[PDB]
Amino acid sequence: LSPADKTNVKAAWGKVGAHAGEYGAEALERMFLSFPTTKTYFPHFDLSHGSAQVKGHGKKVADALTNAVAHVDDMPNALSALSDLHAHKLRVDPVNFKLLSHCLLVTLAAHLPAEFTPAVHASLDKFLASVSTVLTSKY
Amino acid sequence: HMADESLKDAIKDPALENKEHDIGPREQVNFQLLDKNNETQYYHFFSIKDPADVYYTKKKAEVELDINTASTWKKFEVYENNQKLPVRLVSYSPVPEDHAYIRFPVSDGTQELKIVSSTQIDDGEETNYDYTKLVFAKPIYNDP
Amino acid sequence: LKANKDLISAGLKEFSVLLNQQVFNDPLVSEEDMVTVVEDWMNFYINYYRQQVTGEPQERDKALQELRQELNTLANPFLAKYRDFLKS
Ligand code: HEM
Repeated sequence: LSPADKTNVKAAWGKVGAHAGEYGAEALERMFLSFPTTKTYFPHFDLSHGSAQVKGHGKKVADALTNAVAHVDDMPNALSALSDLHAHKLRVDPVNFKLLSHCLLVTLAAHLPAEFTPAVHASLDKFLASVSTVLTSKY
Repeated sequence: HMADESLKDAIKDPALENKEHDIGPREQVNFQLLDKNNETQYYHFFSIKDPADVYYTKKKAEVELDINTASTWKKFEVYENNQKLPVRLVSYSPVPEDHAYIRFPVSDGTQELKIVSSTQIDDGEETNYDYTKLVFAKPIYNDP
Repeated sequence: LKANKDLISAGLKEFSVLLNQQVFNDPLVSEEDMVTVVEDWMNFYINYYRQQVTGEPQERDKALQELRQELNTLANPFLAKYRDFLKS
């Protein structure tokens, strides 16, 4: 990371603002179309198209990323509690975090094309790359 | 050169490499960073540390504002009832932390204060933030 | 066209920076999924620079055609490099 990258991440995520929960659910849905191996159902979760849990999960992904951006100077500590989550360890395959974070860039750049320059794109790519490795550090 | 004019160049001064800024009696006060339409000023919310330390003196309380990614921050003017306050650098944590600590005096019973500021990454596009309201959890009061 | 020519040069340079910053740690993504990721990047660069390029409709279209081809020359070695890493 760097001062330029950190500044790009705040500006990009700042312009997202209240629509972060919507893109979090959208990025999760985009992952299944682009990567069909990722799409797998499990008993205690609702993965329908207009699901309440998928929308609820989008807010949880948004609030986690919002916390990560708020404490971007020490990201590992901010996401240490989330990295021990049992739901992820049991249900989610380690690779899918890199695939979801990739699809979030595709979602964010789609909804915010003007502010998303190649410099900002690479800044969020590096930022979202580190968040994937932090959450998959435990397994 | 000044803290108000350009934080980019204000932190170039090596005298404030890791200078002390934690001496004397202080107070923890939370705040909220809003914008023109009373919405959350997100970039500032991420940038400024909440709560802020309010250090006491013999005349007026000095509010310390910890601003991260100081290498990209340029303009940072603070006003009290549309009156510009004397902002200055008291310390600065260098890269990779890049936190800039600035202080400014505030009169008794003060809570709301606007911030006219901007940011710039090296020689690039300057992003202006013409209005950002800062509201503390309580009105600031200096001890005797 | 000069304006478009210089804008392609910056686009290729900015794209090369994106490829260089990639870390190949575990858990690694598959060859099929990495091809999709590269296409998503190239499409983003096409989307952005399509707004930046100027001139006549055919001059902008020919500029974006050269950009898409120029990006593939940087992408194909990256995908081939990743295949040699993945097999080991
Ligand atoms: C990097 C992107 C992701 C982030 C930031 C994220 C974040 C979160 C958070 C904060 C929670 C709530 C944990 C708590 O209670 O504190 C959660 C729960 C959960 N997540 Fe994720 N997640 C991500 C990706 C995924 C993926 C790809 C899947 C796979 C489908 C997934 C499946 C789940 C499940 C099944 C739960 C349990 C929710 C419940 O029933 O309480 N997550 N996630």
